[PDB]
Amino acid sequence: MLQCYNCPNPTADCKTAVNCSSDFDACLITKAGLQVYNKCWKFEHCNFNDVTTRLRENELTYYCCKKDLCNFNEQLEN
Repeated sequence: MLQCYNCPNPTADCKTAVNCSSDFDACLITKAGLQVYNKCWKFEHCNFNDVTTRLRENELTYYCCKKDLCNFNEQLEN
């Protein structure tokens, strides 16, 4: 298992640590406008097409990693 911060809805400070299911091999943190997403994710989906479409967001920056709780917000700039 990989541990990630994971919140089902976007929020300013997601600190809910989850033990991701085995289908997830990465953590994701995305800043889309004023919203922030933190999710258990899949490396295969660490690209603009898969992030934008799944979150239904247009403009965004994303950061994927594979270390426990690595998807903290400060991984991305303002």
